[PDB]
Amino acid sequence: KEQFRETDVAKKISHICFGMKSPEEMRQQAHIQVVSKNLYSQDNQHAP
Amino acid sequence: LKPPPLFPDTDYKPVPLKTGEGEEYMLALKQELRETMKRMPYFIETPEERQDIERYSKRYMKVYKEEWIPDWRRLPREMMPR
Amino acid sequence: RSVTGGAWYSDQDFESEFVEVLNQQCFKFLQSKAETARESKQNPMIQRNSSFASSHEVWKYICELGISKVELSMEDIETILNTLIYDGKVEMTIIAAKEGTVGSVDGHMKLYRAVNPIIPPTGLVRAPCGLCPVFDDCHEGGEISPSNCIYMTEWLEF
Amino acid sequence: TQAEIKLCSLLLQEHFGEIVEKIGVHLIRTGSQPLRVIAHDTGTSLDQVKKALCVLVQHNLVSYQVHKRGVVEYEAQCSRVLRMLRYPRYIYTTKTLYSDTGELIVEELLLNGKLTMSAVVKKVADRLTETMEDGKTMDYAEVSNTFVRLADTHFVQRCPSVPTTENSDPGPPPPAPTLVINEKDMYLVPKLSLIGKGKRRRSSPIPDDGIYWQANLDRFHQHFRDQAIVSAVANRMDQTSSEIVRTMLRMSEITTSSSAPFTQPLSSNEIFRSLPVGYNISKQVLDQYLTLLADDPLEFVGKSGDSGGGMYVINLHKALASLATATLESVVQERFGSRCARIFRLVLQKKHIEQKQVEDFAMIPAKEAKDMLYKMLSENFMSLQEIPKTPDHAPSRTFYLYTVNILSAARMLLHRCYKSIANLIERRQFETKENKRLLEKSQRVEAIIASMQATGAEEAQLQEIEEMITAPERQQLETLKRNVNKLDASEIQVDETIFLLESYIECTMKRQ
Amino acid sequence: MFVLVEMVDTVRIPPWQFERKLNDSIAEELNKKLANKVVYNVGLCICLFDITKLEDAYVFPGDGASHTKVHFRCVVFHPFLDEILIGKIKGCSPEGVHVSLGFFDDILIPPESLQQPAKFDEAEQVWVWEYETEEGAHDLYMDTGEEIRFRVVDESFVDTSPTGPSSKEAPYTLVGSISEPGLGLLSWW
Ligand code: SF4
Repeated sequence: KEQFRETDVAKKISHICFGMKSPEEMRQQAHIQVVSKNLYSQDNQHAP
Repeated sequence: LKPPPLFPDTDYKPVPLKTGEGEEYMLALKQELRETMKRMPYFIETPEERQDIERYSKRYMKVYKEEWIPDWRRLPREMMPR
Repeated sequence: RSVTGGAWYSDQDFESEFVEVLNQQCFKFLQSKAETARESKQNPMIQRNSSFASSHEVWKYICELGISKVELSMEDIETILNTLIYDGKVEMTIIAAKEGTVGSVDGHMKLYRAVNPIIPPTGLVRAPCGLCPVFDDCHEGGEISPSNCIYMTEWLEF
Repeated sequence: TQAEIKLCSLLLQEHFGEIVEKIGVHLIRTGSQPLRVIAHDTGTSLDQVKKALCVLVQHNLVSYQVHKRGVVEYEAQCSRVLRMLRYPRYIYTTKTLYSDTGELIVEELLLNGKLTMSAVVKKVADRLTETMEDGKTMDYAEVSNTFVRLADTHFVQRCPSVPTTENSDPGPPPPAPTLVINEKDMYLVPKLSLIGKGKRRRSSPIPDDGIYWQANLDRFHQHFRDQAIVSAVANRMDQTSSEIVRTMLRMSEITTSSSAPFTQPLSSNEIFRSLPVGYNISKQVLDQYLTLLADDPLEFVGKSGDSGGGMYVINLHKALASLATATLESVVQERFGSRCARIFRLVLQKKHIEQKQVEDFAMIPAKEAKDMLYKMLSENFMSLQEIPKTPDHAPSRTFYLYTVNILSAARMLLHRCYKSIANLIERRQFETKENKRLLEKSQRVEAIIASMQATGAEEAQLQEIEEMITAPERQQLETLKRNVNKLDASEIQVDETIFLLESYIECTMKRQ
Repeated sequence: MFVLVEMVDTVRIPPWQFERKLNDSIAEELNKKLANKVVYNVGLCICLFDITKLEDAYVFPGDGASHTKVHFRCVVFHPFLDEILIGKIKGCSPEGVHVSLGFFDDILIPPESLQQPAKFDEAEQVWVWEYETEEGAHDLYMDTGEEIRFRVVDESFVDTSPTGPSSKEAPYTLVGSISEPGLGLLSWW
């Protein structure tokens, strides 16, 4: 036996709130930080 | 390539704290106060709610307290606790 | 200002180690003289007079022990003494060049004789947050948080 | 003021709980508002809102005002939300200046918000029953003596009185009673002769009705300022000078205004006659100290006259400025070393200066002064003036003159401290909530051990209960305890800085 | 033990079901949707109890299936603390004896709940028993056993919602007590 979860999430848009983002929250959203200038690895694999 | 540790090394470190009978007395007084303001009607905790079942024991350990009422002359005539 | 840089410039560094050790030596010796003054508490006018560690006599102390064999006469010593008069080691007591030995030379007694402060380290610097570099960067909600702040942790761990 | 808002929040949580915290934070975030909109925005039951608001107004955390169209507006004072931190300080100073009876008087007055003479003296006498035993009894005479001494010494102040109904606005009463404060009876204690022996917890009409009293925080702060000044002078010059400063502050207090930069005129003759006789000092000796103090390069006191030969006036604002300076240089020196404190105080004296002069004037080596000058520029501890060489103010056509700003400094150091107290409370609470499981597990067994002890139960429980896992965890409990202790001590200390910061930002503020 | 709880929900009915009267269709759908599963807050749903109220049946654009909302009540398994109960054994364990209620099985009788004299077995997982005068450490509880009498003393819900981006224990738990006289195997009483 297993605990029940709702199976549907169907919903409709009602409003759009505009605004800006705080830097701590902006970092929280971001997955990672980019830190290297260059684009691809020096080797002939063209890997990022 | 690698962003640093979240916790960089710092040479300057926090100055050592004080101690003494006076400081210990103030710490004891602080402990006393944080233990004190829990024990009077001004500490308005949430009223008891959502009883589970009609247990017989409730006749005994029911918490009884007076309906606190300040000097009502000193407040507007709009918030009577009844 | 180039090769000159003040003759302390030697090694093209202002000879940082020698200038700082010379400043420390000057400070400690004039503390010793002002300490004779304070120990004696000489009838306080003369207590403060002996606390005027004569900086002509400091200058003659610093030529010897092989310290200031480099250019010493007023200008260079007086200006290193002045580099010590910059900061809280000292407070205004020159009374111009006329009162005292050329004003005890830039006032190299002034209140070096008594740098004695008036307050211990702020409770803030005692706490971790105070010194904690990521002080404002300790966004509790985010990665750095007091509930994990390695500094707080350490500070409290010891 | 988000840091402050958080401090309010966590103080309300610590001292009052959840609903009180909610209402408090909402009010300080919204300002004066009538009851209905507050209840609407909060969405909680109006009974809880009412109860909260009356408990806050009982402790004077909030106020109510009659407003246009007859509505009643309710406002909260944010500053008062930062005073419970100093309750230990108030209790300590009253214990230092008065016996434990005065300590209990101040404790009751603070924790009750307001009290009347009969109520406070009776409650103090009743609570003191835990302090005296072996047949010792407590009578309200000594309690009343200590309270009247407190009130006379300005440490206890009377609350505003309600207006007389039969004398003003006869007929239907207004929505709010509109209390009125009276100053001539500020320290006029009510008269009573009732005495009651305290009941020693055996478990077996007000003549001063409406005459409420409350602690004088201003008097406490003034006393703290005097203590700080006396301490400052003690470290500065000598204990004898410090005692002189303790003295002329004493006659200053009884007549000087709290906000005036300069005290009332004080002569040396009155200082000498009021000077304690326990110190071997003559009038000429006193005059010498006062003359040489007035000659102090820090201009701590000024002559300001010649009446009676010896005539002097202390400069409170200038002393506070020196205090503010010293504390700021304190932070700098531990954060950056003596050299940083050297470079700044150079700049403090040399109002305008650039890198080359700084280096020349301190032999801060090349490739060392510039980088450090960039660092504490980044800390906002230094302001760049940047005069032009051309009206375009181009970077190639400007000079980088450095300039100090003490007031802005004192402010965002104070903000640093505010964030300081907060994240401590965060950790203290984090530690408390993480350890609460072991705490309750140890408290229940401790209560079991402590229980049925006087009943005469057998001794086969002390060792048999200790075999539990908490016994090899008591050292960890003590580890938590000292950690909280060590946190609390720093909080206490931080409050000691806060006093200096708040005092100077207040004095420099003209309030116009 | 059995509790009846009020419930509201919205349901979709595909068009081929229009032939049947609407209440019975919505009833059987609601039953299959609810029946034989547990709620994190009120316990194990058994079956609908009754359908109280019905709204108007809409037909949203982009679909042909009538939508509607129901007010209804349902019967849920949710014993209260200190409740007496009788149930079969299902297996012994070092941490206690597992008890089965036929349709539910997450009941444990820990050794703290078991009688003090018997604290461990002769290395055989079958829990043994010990008393003072009779029952000379020879009686033992069979993994199936009878419907032993016991009183619940603890209960807990544990959530098992998915964690992290997409691509075993029961979520509802109880503890029983058997120490008091009269509890356990009826053969003893
Ligand atoms: S990181 Fe931790 S110790 Fe540092 S300021 Fe933030 S809360 Fe305080």
